[PDB]
Amino acid sequence: SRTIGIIGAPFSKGQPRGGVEEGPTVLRKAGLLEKLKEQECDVKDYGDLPFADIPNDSPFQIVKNPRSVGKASEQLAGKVAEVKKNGRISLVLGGDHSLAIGSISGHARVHPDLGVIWVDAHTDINTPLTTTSGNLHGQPVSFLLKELKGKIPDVPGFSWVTPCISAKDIVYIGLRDVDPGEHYILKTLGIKYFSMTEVDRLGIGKVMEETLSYLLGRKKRPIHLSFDVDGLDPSFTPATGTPVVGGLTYREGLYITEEIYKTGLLSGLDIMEVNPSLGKTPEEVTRTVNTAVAITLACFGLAREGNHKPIDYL
Amino acid sequence: SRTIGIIGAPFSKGQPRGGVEEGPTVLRKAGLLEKLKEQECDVKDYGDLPFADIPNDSPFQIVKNPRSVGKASEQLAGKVAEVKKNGRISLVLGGDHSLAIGSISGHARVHPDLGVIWVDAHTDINTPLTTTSGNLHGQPVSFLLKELKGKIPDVPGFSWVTPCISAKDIVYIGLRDVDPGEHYILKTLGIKYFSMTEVDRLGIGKVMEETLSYLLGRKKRPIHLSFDVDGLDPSFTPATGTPVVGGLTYREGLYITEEIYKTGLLSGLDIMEVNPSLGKTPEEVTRTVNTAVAITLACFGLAREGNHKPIDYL
Amino acid sequence: SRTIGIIGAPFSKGQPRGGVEEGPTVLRKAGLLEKLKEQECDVKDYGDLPFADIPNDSPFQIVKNPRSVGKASEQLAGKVAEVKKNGRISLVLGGDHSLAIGSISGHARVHPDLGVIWVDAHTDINTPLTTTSGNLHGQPVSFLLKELKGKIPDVPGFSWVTPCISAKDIVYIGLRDVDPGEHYILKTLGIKYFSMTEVDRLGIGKVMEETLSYLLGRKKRPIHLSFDVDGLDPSFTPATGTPVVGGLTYREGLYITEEIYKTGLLSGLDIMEVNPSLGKTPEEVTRTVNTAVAITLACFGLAREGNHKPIDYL
Ligand SMILES: [Mn+2]
Ligand SMILES: [Mn+2]
Ligand SMILES: [Mn+2]
Ligand SMILES: [Mn+2]
Ligand SMILES: [Mn+2]
Ligand SMILES: [Mn+2]
Repeated sequence: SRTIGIIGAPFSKGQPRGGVEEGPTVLRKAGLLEKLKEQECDVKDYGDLPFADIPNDSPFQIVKNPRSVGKASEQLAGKVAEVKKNGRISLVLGGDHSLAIGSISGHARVHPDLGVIWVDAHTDINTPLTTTSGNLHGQPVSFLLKELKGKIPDVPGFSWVTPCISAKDIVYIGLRDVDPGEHYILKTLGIKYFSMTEVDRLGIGKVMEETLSYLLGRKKRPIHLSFDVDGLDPSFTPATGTPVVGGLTYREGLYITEEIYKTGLLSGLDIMEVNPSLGKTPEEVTRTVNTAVAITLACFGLAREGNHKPIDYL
Repeated sequence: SRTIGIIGAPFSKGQPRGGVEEGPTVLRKAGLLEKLKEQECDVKDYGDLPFADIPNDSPFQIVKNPRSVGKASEQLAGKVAEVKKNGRISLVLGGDHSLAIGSISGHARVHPDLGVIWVDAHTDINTPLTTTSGNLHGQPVSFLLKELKGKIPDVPGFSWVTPCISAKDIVYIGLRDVDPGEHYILKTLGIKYFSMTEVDRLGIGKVMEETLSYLLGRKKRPIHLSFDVDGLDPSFTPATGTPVVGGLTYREGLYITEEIYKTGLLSGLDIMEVNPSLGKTPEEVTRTVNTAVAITLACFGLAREGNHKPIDYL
Repeated sequence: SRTIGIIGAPFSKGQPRGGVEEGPTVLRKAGLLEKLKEQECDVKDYGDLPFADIPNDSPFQIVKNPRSVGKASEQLAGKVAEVKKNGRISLVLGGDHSLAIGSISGHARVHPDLGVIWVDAHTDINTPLTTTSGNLHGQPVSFLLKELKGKIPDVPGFSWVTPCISAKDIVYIGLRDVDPGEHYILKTLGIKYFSMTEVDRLGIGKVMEETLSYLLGRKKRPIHLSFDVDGLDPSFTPATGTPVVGGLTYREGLYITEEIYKTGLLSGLDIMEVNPSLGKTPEEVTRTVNTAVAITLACFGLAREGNHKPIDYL
């Protein structure tokens, strides 16, 4: 059985829109804990991380709210490390994706040999020098990669960071809106990726086959799945800040994670960018959150073909 | 050419919702007969089966309306057997899926070597002892399978039944909402299935290849396709009682059946669970019924690439 | 780098609906030129072709507005030939698909060894004798094929035409609504096609592999892609005259063209049948045109995985 450690991370300062903070809340009000308990899941809730307020957080060059973002990630990282030392799969119900910096870091401190599957429409690998917006939810991967060391300036609030994963230990799935500099980084750092073009070409099945062998071919190491709800199509997860048309299917999102589950190697998981305040209607909020819950439950066992306990049902 | 024998089965007592009874009506008002005639189809309509009224039909344990359901199925079975003896492909335009018990049975009486392709979101293999609802439209397959003999209690109104197909002669396509006991039965009776996870993995093409060789590998036996409109996604067939997200595509539904047609071995066909009364809007009823008609016409020849008679069009 | 030559073709007399004329306008107001310039694209706009008015254009047998259609195509053909002699990829932003007759012809005059990929829900290969409607936007391919010579009557306004491509040099992708006579022609002239049934079966990836080797196997010849917006599903391009359910995906449409781009052999391109006047709502017009623009930009380099200039972004 796989034990979970819910880490509620109500943070939004990684981008403009604020309703992303109430994500852990809407996901819990959906029933995530209870639903996980109906399965063979042992759940321990480490509550919501009460991220402080830093009023004096002016921009660094063009980088926005660095101290708040860097501090929320430093806070998240210790909890993730805590739950992992507790022998539990950390489930970070977050707001924006900047929290990944602290999630992968915290996870790597206890499991330095971790592998990352990054599901998203964007690569989020911009540096403080290549970013055009400044929103740090589009910059996490650059703070985490060892090879991109020496190319990221000293962002106030991130001094604590130490690049933990190398470009060879991460796979992207779902790309379709990647900036010029980010693309340069991908081809230059030789990052394996499966944008929507490769999903179309090879199919969701082949893509997973290749991503799992790519990361577990040499050995069987822990897997960190950082899932951004906008990796899925905006017809399934509309309530998100940066939606891009032509996304992963509801089916593909479930296939992605059922396969991840099946490796039995999941150790870290992030479900981010669900902003109920961005729903056009009340049902759009519902369609977004429900899809978010469904993918979470599949990361922990829920299979479409069916599930049954080890007993004689007849 | 393939001759058809329309058997209108207006029945709903296999579940709570009643608008499923007016299914044969909405499908006929759509033009099914006329549309089939535009093809190389010979159609003979055996009318709608006037299912009696059984007022004294209290529950059996938790099993609901057994005598009505068992009687409608006993009635349907003879007609199906009748049309088959008439050398015609029985087309059961039904209401709920409990009618399958009588459809496969009636068909098997004349063709005991039949194979079944069950398109659905559910396996409908609950027994009177494993069911939680009691609705018999979620129990048909258990009354039909020989191996599940000795595990189904004597349900008033079903004494006439004799398990006709063995767990080895049926394939499910489209699963994604299967109960714990049903799943136990699947793995225990070794039933071949293709839930949405396998469709995602292998593709709709591979799935059909495997289902047709699985059933026709040894010999070329008659094929009974029991099609539940909710096997398709709720974006194509919304007007149905038990819709589950992440279903088969409009395209996949047409691919399924064009391939079935192409075997030239179709002998039995059911198009069930279309409930026009469950439409949120008038167009949802239209989208459901039209999709239902489209899949029917493909079971009898209509191909997307085109169709032409044996003559010189130029 | 690939240079473009925009040929605005505001014509509608190939079918009943007139709002297709304002297609070049809505596509330009969307930003097609500007967007192409953000890429490594050299764009030269040859303006909109001012198609004359022919009031005395009564039907030929059942063929409608032949002189206007034949004259608009004769006009378009010279411009296409002009831009091609200018060493530029002709981009015909049209109205209805009858304009293809002049587009492929004009293109073939300068590049007789051209190959055609025809993306559509229909084959548009009806002759003046096999057509039931008379709308010439459903007849273009028959005027262009050499083998169908002797089977098309002398349509006033088309005398200038000379069949330029043979049945062996064209591939259809996306078919699902083909008439009996057209189908006869396909099987008789041995035209390679990939209707929606083959896309479902083999996948969009395999389909392109086979279409590109089918046309470029012997040599590397110029490619003419005639793209009809209704080849895509009506959920992506609703504002079109003849929409048919179960079309190509947004993703598949982008995959089709990214692959075409990647051959580096695109020379001719048509983006037709966008009729903003057929939108049910203002956003349907937007969804249609935006999808139209997206596919255009992919024909000229825009890749979902990302794009970057030959420089050191770090
Ligand atoms: Mn992200
Ligand atoms: Mn994203
Ligand atoms: Mn059913
Ligand atoms: Mn069902
Ligand atoms: Mn066309
Ligand atoms: Mn068309």
